[PDB]
Amino acid sequence: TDPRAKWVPQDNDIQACDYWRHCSIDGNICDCSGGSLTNCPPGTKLATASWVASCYNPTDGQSYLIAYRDCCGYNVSGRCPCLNTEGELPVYRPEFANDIIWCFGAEDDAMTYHCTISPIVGKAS
Amino acid sequence: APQFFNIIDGSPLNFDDAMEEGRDTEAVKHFLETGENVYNEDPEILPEAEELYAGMCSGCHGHYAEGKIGPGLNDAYWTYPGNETDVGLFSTLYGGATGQMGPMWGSLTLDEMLRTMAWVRHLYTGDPKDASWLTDEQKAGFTPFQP
Amino acid sequence: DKATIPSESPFAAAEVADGAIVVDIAKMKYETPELHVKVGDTVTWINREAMPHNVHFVAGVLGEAALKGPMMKKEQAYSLTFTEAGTYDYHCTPHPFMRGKVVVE
Amino acid sequence: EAETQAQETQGQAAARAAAADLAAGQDDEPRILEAPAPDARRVYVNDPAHFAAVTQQFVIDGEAGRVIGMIDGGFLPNPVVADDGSFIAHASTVFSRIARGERTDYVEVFDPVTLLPTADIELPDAPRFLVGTYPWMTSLTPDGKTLLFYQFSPAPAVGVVDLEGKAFKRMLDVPDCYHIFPTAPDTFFMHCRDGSLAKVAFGTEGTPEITHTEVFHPEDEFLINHPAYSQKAGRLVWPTYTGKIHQIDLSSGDAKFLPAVEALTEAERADGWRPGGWQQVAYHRALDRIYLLVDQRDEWRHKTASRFVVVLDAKTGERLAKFEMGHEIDSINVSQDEKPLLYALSTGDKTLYIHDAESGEELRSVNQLGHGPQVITTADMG
Ligand code: HEC
Ligand SMILES: [Cu+2]
Ligand code: NA
Repeated sequence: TDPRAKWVPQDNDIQACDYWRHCSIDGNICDCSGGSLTNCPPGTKLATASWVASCYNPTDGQSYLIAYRDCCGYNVSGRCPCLNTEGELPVYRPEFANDIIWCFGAEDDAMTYHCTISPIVGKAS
Repeated sequence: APQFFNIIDGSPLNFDDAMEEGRDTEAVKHFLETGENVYNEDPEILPEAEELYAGMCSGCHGHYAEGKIGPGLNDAYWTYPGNETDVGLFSTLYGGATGQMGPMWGSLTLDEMLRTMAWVRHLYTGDPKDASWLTDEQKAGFTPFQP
Repeated sequence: DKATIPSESPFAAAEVADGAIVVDIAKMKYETPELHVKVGDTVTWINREAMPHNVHFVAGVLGEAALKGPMMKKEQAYSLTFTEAGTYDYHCTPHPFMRGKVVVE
Repeated sequence: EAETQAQETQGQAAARAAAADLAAGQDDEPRILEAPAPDARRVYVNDPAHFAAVTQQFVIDGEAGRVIGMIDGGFLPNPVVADDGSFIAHASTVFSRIARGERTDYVEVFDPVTLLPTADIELPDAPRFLVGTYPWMTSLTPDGKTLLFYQFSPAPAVGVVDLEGKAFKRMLDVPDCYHIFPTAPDTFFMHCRDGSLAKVAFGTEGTPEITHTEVFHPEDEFLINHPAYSQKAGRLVWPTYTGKIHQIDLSSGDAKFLPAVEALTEAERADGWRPGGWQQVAYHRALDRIYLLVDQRDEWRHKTASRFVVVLDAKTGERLAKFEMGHEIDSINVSQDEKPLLYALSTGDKTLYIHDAESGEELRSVNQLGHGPQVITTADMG
């Protein structure tokens, strides 16, 4: 598969980089290290802040806002790495930037990156 | 014909309290009949509309309606949804909202309210396509406000 | 010290008392940038959009430690009761450019 | 594991010498080597290692295509290299228990020949901005005496580290702007959210002087995170997502905006060509040329590797050449000498390809460069 081709979302496997909710994920899928699609693995700290993206759901044809919160306080998982940038903007528009380690708000001031979750926070445009 | 209700308790607005001066203009008559404010983006009245806003509203809503001790009025969000329409905006000014945002019929003539409203619309910073209070021609020449 | 937390976690906006002091959050901004209140008053922030937001006071503003309020989803609220007179600045954690101010008198 | 033709020649030359030395009666007496003196062909490759808690930097002789040294770093370190080759340093982050526990942000300075640290400066209250590595989020002043670093939260700020006195000085409050481009011992520019540049003049004490330039780009024109900046020429080269290039001349001390030029031809843009990668642009000061990583791609695949490099005259915008790199390239940079080398780093191959910047021909390569190499740094010793 051509990495430069238009990204095509699917809604049948969350551990694949083309799963629709990962349209702007950067890092590793938490489900591959003991977490789940929307939950952090045991022992890690859940961040409250994050960058977001409007991802298109091919199942119902609607676009949802995904909040890419990170699970922190652990070395990077190394499993299921993915990097998508649908609607991703430069660092001076941080609300949509995904190179930033979105660990702010995590307990114990944990700032190391382990993995990213893909929870829906609302309907988008 | 538009329905003019108090945005808080839904009771009918009473135009009998309106000042006798400034209820005759073509703008007011057209508005009360269609709910359309012909002063929007009207180059001829904007200068005065700005002065009206400056003296009566800037202290609370900011120099450019960006908000201050009172809420901003320059984007697509409205505490009272009906304010996205001029009938609703008018109703808010005439009948009042809550707190220090009370009825304006004791200080502004019906015509002056419409002129003040036109300046608030002119301060809009959102996308022109989202300005449903503007006609197609008006949208064509509208540019989001900038200090 | 200078403010108390009525609720640690955000709650439904529907639960917000009627006629309560409210600061709406929409279009990447605190709609009322310079709110003036009196000692004892309880201010409530309500997020009106999908984009999550919170209030954040750096260390030394409301106490010795900073106050990183919880992130609010659309239609969620969070309150703070100010008990000391003064001016309190705050911002949104993930969006440093979003700033607000509460003036207690 | 897999030898490149370059390391294969090196390995053979070393075997030949060892065998001949043995035959001639020479004995082996192990010692610690010193790296060869810093020159225009030395190149540094940083490996952020896909956000791992520990990282590595490789020191490479671009002429021979040989690793001459290495440096260990913490979590997402920011590397800087003195243009005069007198030292190298980085802003780094470590934790008491690998990835958790007490955090320590520090600045480490290293001898360019022995690679031993000559200074370890702790930064109070862990102020470092942890983000994918952007060269210009940590910078050196032209005199090489001061290091400036960016803080994102709780508020925008720039830390001042006195490398000469080996001490942290103070945090400078700045507007909502990003990146740091030093133009003098006490002045630097930043790029702001509103589209303007901010000029910051600071001293040892007092609030800094901040002045804004005109807005030079619209809200819908996106400037990439990796602009190229030549401190010696005072030239800031900033590409947008579409390949349009904004050049800012800061040599006078104030921002002068040069005419924007399209890096991609009308036909290429029509055929879906767009720049893409990490360090997508490079600038050669002496030749006044711009190199940009491009390929055919969808509009939202701006961080994927590219297989082509286009070269243009920075003064006129004239297309000078388009090279087929032959590999998936993420980042590029160039040596600043007379006949420049074009460095092409592949994150996926963990290999640095070394090309002739004029013909685009591949000369040699260095593989096994960490886990996810992304940043190339060279010194302008001219
Ligand atoms: C301070 C004493 C005020 C002056 C003078 C004006 N306004 Fe106001 N306004 C004020 C407050 C505290 C509020 C919030 C009221 C509430 O019930 O929530 C408002 C609100 C409005 C609105 C509604 C905005 C919305 O989001 O729906 C509008 C359209 C408005 N105000 C307009 C307005 C104009 C045009 C004024 C000058 C004639 C003006 N206000 C003065 C406080 C104060
Ligand atoms: Cu916010
Ligand atoms: Na508003």
